[PDB]
Amino acid sequence: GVINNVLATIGELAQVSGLEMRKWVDELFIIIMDMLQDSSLLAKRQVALWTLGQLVASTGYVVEPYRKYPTLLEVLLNFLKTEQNQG
Amino acid sequence: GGAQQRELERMAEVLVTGEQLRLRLHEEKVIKDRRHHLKTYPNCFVAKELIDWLIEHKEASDRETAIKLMQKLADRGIIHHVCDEHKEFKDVKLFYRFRKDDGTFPLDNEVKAFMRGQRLYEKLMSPENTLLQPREEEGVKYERTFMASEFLDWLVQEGEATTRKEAEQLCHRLMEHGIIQHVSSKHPFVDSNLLYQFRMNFRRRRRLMELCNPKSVLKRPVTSEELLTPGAPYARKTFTIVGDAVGWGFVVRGSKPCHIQAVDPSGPAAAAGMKVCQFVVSVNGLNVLHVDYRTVNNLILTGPRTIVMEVMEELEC
Amino acid sequence: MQLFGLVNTLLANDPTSLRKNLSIQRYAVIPLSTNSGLIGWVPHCDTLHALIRDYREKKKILLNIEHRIMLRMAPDYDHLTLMQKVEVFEHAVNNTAGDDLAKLLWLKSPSSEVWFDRRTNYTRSLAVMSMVGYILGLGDRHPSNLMLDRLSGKILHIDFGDCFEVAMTREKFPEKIPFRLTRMLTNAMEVTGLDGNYRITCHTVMEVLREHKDSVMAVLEAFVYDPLLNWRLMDTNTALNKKAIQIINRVRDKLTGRDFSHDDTLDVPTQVELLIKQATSHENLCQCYIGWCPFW
Amino acid sequence: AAFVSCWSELNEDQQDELIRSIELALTSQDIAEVTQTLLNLAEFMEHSDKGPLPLRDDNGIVLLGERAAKCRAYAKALHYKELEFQKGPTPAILESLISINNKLQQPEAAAGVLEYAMKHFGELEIQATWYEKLHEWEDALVAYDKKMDTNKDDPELMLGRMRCLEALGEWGQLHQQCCEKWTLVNDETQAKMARMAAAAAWGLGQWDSMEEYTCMIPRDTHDGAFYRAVLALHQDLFSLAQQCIDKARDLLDAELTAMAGESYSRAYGAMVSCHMLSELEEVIQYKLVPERREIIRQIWWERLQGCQRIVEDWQKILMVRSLVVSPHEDMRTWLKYASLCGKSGRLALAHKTLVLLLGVDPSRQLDHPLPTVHPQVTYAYMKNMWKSARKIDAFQHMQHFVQTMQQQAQHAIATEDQQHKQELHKLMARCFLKLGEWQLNLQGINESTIPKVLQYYSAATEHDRSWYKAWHAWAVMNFEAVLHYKHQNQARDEKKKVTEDLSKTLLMYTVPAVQGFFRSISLSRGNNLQDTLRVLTLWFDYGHWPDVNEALVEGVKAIQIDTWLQVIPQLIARIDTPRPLVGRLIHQLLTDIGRYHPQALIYPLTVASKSTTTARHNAANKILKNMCEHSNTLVQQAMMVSEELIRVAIL
Ligand SMILES: O=P(O)(O)O[C@H]1[C@H](OP(=O)(O)O)[C@@H](OP(=O)(O)O)[C@H](OP(=O)(O)O)[C@@H](OP(=O)(O)O)[C@H]1OP(=O)(O)O
Repeated sequence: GVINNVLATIGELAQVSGLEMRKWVDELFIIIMDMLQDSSLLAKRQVALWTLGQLVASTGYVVEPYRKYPTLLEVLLNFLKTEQNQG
Repeated sequence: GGAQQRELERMAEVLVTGEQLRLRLHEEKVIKDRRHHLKTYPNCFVAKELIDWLIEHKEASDRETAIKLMQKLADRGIIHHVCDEHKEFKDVKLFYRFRKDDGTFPLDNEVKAFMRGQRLYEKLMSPENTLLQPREEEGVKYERTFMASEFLDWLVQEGEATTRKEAEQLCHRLMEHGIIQHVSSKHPFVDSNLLYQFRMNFRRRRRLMELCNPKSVLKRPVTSEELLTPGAPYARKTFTIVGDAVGWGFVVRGSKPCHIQAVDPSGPAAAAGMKVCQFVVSVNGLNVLHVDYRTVNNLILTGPRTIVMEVMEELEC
Repeated sequence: MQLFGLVNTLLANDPTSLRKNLSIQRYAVIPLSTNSGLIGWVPHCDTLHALIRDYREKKKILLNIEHRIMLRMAPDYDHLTLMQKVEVFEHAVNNTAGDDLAKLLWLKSPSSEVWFDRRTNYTRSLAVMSMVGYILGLGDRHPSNLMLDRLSGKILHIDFGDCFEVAMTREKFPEKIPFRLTRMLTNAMEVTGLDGNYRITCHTVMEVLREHKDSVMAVLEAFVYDPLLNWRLMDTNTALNKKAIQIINRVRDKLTGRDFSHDDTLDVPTQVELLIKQATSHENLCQCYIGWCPFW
Repeated sequence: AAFVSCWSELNEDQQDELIRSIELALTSQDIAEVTQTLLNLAEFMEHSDKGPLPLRDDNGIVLLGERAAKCRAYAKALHYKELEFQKGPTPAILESLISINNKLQQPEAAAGVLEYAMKHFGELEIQATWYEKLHEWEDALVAYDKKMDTNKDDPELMLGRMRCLEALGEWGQLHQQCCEKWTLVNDETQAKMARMAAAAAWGLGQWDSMEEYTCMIPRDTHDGAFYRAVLALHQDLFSLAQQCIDKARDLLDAELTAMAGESYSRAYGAMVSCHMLSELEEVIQYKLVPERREIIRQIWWERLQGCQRIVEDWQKILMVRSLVVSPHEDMRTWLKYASLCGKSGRLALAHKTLVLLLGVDPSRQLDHPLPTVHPQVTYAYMKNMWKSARKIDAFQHMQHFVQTMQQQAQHAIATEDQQHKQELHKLMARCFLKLGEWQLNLQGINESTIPKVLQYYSAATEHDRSWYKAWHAWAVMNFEAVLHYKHQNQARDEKKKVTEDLSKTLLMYTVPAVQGFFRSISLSRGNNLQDTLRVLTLWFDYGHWPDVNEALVEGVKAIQIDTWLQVIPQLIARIDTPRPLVGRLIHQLLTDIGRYHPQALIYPLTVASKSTTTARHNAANKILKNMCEHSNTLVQQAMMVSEELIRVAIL
């Protein structure tokens, strides 16, 4: 529950930051992709995916992350075959 | 026809003949791209050979006549030597090109008016503009008669000159050139019945030697006051519709009575009756018997999720 | 090989070509003297002649069946007139199922999914080298001089001894075929025929080469004019400077599309169609030396 | 292996018992896992000497095809469907062959199938639906028009033609066909109409019609939910919009999951739906946060360039953003869009797009010059007009345009507008380049054009120094002029004073060429092969003159040494050039190629060093003597190895 509340805060900072967090985006993206892969991580995938949305949305990191993280498209099509929750 | 005809039309006529000649020559392959020992020359026709072509078609009787006719074209600028211009046409194996082939293309105000008039005449000849008809004004019947008022309307409608003032001014320039002349007295172009005759006709050129959005599905035309009368054609009913994530799914498009335009068959409204052929007079309590449909559309959106609606529900009459 | 490098660069730059993964298979060439030198050995390759020989011995088919059928019907084949040859050639084609390469591509492939990918590469690679070979002038393309990659499926051309239409010039056994487009290769492609991948690929390759004609011309001019390499043109003849000028002009006409007629320029689709007819024409094929194997 | 071993032993009677059971398993109660097991058995049996198992005749070419289709093994399906085609060609087979290719993401193969149909069956056998599958919307419309004229109007042929119109984007004709036929139509076709009818109304911007149609679309359809959410954002129902989007995503579950299961390429269609959905989420912010707008535009711009260059997909995407952004508020989006329409061979739509951006109809106002306001737009129209075979007009407009540009520059140049001034120079540069290439296509090559087209390219070079194309085009122009003048001497003099005049004339054009090629080599930085070879041709021919040599000396210093590795063969060919000033600079150039990257030089040098002619081997040894000092080990190693390899090569 500690990591879950930290993720919900980072997600709310994303929208408020207004492009001032770009310098740190590559740092948080590595961290989150480390946490996205595998179900071992205690943090819920739901909130993990939600905060990643808020980062991509506010900071405007599009297309370029695909080059840095090539497994992103393979990771996100794996949830569609695994996850049962709608949200 | 005076100086206006003698000057402008003669200039026009040679250009029309030169254009007719160029098209014929291209069909005959006289003008073709050439390369002189690895030095290309596109769209070229050899001067000396051309004289032979003219003699076969009978345009020029002999070398003198061919040179004179080509010299007249050169004095106008319709043709030019591919390399440094030789001015007067010469009977030599030399490459020449037409001005209209974009080699020089010297444009002028007269040419632009002439070219536009020629293009308009093609439109006038076509069925698209059928204003040309035999009509009588001032007691005389003339062919190719089109009302000046009708022509100005056609220009705006066609889009050749969207602004009426610009269209009318353009005709005055053509009238000065003589392209269009009022049938009887050459009265200047005005937005009136004034019948005009096209003095310049492109066809038969000269010879060289001679130079529902809205949709309505309601059968009942009007129900204003027909409904207000108690009893008779319909029986009132009140429908309460609950909001949905996908929306209610109904449209009202009646001006005065605000009749229901369409209803989503799979929506909640269709489940709770709400047939297409209905009329409404009150929404969520407020009576909307006499308002616009859009105004009612504002009220239903600004209201709560659940809507109270009264349906006239005509009984198959 | 320097030329192929240039063309590969152009194909990489074009997005349409890049999307289709068009490229020429090339290998290292290192001269050591006027006589000797090193050639880079391409792995996973074998000559087309070997494949057909080994397939026909497996299936107990006679290796020289097409030749034997011709000599049986008319033993004077070499001395027959043009029309007579066309008849003899056609009689052989009608009585032989020319599907050996297509059939063996299936059997060799482990699975259908791989087989399809091998065939797509095969068809495109052939079209690419057909157009490039035409411009370069590469003749004498008998099945011993081209080999097929048994994994990627791409075609490879080797031993470019004959260039600039040398085969057409020579009096003995003149070759009238611009590039090898024989029936067996056509059968190996999609069932519909040349109308599909081969034709579309040819259009793309021709368009790119025409757009960059100046780049192609620059490479061609430098090596042709070299005095050391002038000997090949002189041998083809029967001075040397005059002969070189004509060759460059002929190559320029192909890029422009004026090769067939200097007077009239031809668009890329029209020019490609005329080339296909010349390659597939029965009359042209019959003249070709029998060692070229016009019946495979 | 078990199967083959068993199936060989059985004396045909047991084989039929087995084959009959195989048929029942495939025909009835088919399970994907069992099927793909038995399909892999049939393929394995094909490779075997025994031959394919004969089931119900024809080796089950029909059954196995149907079974592979449900397994989504589209490569097996294709192979089997080709065997049936070999036995006989039928229209039904051709249809299935086409659909297989489209599922396999091989458009070119399917197009070839249509060419076969044209030849062998003519035209009647080709249904209009076949063009629809091939995305031949132009030919499909011709087919649906021919069919709907003769045959009486039918729901199927009406929807087919309307479906083609929406793909082309002819919203005018599509909305007329809708309004004409509503009461004439059944409720089943009605629901299949509104999805296309709404697109037409939305395209024209008539929101009342759009509301009527959307209610008729079924809610269950994923597309219908999206259309409803659009009428939410038009009415500012932000709260309801978010609700409708979520249901829309839920319905995309089934489509995204199925397509993703079998390759990413099939999933692209679904991927575009979510793209447009998440863009609609960023329209709510755009309507609420004025402070976020310029960020959104940059995001929108960067996102659209990652998406694939298909015109249909772009039209969809642009229609969404156009809900809150008029085309004038973002020009570059619609210009890049028009360019795709131009490249795809649909200039009519490109023309309409450009007319909408220009504001007026240039074709109607032939006398009037093209408007100057928004010049980047005007330029796109001219280069479109050129593709439309109206070159005579385009060329004249370009001459007028540059006069306006250069006058608009001079009069408006203040200290403030420096970015504006810089942009204007960049534009004019691209204009000047078009002038040249156009002048050559229009006029030709002769004595008068070359001085003119040089004047243009020179101006272009001035206005954009860094731009590669401006230098390359100027350089190539000068080089051609040098060759042309030389041929003129050959034609007239060969076939005293003229050569000395030609010396001044050619040197007038040679010095520009050298400076240009050296600058166009550095700019390309990896695609300089053409330019570098042209330098060599010029150097060898005329470099013996002092002035051409001088320019080369400064150039050889300036140019990077990596460039020369491309043309190492051509250099050594002229190692013994009789002209001293050339050969002396060759040595000095090779010297510096030796000092860095000697591995690129040793092999061709060793061949020259043992050449029979004295001058080649003397020069090569003199260079090797200098190469030895840096390493010497390489020279000894390569000289031995090469000598031994030659001995090996011929005993
Ligand atoms: O198609 P072209 O006539 O050759 O025009 C191209 C094309 O411009 P369009 O956007 O108008 O099609 C390039 O764009 P791409 O489609 O290749 O992305 C553009 O390049 P940029 O995208 O880098 O701007 C390039 O411009 P430039 O010459 O400045 O490199 C421009 O060339 P022209 O304007 O000279 O025709």
